[PDB]
Amino acid sequence: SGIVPQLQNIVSTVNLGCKLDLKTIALRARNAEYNPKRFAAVIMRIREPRTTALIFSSGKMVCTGAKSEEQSRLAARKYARVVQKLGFPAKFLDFKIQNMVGSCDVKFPIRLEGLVLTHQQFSSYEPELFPGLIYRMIKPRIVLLIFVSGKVVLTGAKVRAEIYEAFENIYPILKGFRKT
Amino acid sequence: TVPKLYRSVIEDVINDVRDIFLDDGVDEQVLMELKTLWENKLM
Amino acid sequence: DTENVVVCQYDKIHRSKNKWKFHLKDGIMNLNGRDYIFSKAIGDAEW
Amino acid sequence: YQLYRNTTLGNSLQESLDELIQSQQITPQLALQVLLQFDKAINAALAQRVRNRVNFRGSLNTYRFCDNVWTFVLNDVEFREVTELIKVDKVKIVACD
Repeated sequence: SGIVPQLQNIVSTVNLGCKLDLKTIALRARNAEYNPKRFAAVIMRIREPRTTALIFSSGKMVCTGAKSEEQSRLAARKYARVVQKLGFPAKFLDFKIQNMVGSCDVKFPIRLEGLVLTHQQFSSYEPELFPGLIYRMIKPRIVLLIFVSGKVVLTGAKVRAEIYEAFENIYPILKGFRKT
Repeated sequence: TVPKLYRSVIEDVINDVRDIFLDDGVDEQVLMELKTLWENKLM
Repeated sequence: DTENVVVCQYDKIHRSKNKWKFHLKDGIMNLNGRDYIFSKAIGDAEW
Repeated sequence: YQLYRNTTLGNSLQESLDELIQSQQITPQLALQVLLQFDKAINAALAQRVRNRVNFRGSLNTYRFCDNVWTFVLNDVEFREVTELIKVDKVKIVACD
């Protein structure tokens, strides 16, 4: 296909390497939310790259929302710099992308009920519950959400190649169920 | 409808602290000075 | 002259992406130097 | 909620009290007692007395939430009350639950 999955979301983690006083951070940093009674971590956002971080008192952090590996690492570097400037000796240890989400359009309708009937060992489809068919690919280990509209979502990737590979795998299968 | 609320609140507060001032042995004149200081600061 | 400030209580604060909606009540505002009051205030802002 | 103390109404009161404290006309304790009376009075008057609606739009510059208290800062805001416009370059909003 001249069809290329576009990355939509990446979740990464990194270890700042030092215990953090979350109350201090929530009171002094901008665009921060801290409600320990409901969630043990501070939720902070920045505009560039536009992302949301989850910062734990352990010093570990989760970065979400970026659309490229480089944006994910940059964003996390900024969060770490904010924490750094508030007075904590933050480091930047073991940065790692944990999940990547892609999406695309095959440009044609799909016979979902047909696909699930013939691919019972990889998918499940309950229209009343969720309008999308869930396909658990084994290689690569990626989960796809397939809609009758032809729109496709791919998630669970650790690297960009798995996203592209999973879509190349599913495309011919999907053509086999086009709607005519 | 705002100056009204303020008058309303100032009146209520002044009336409601009179006894406290009295129980403390503070001359009622001081209470009136409070109201005056307060109302004028609004202006 | 004035520090524009609003002191109130919130009913519901909502956000979708970078779209925030505020549902406020019992507020005293000082805008441009003047004083205002509201039983309810509804606002919209992009972050 | 000692929420409404840093308002025109509340601050003019505190300033007036500090003077009286300064000139030793009243004790700090008495001043505190007056502020306490003010809290009950302003809260009560707002809920039962005022009853109008306002609307505002602008760009959110910052937000913070800690101790169940929201603190925002909007830029280029437009406060709308039936009888029209109130424009401000910047406004800080503190809100208790």
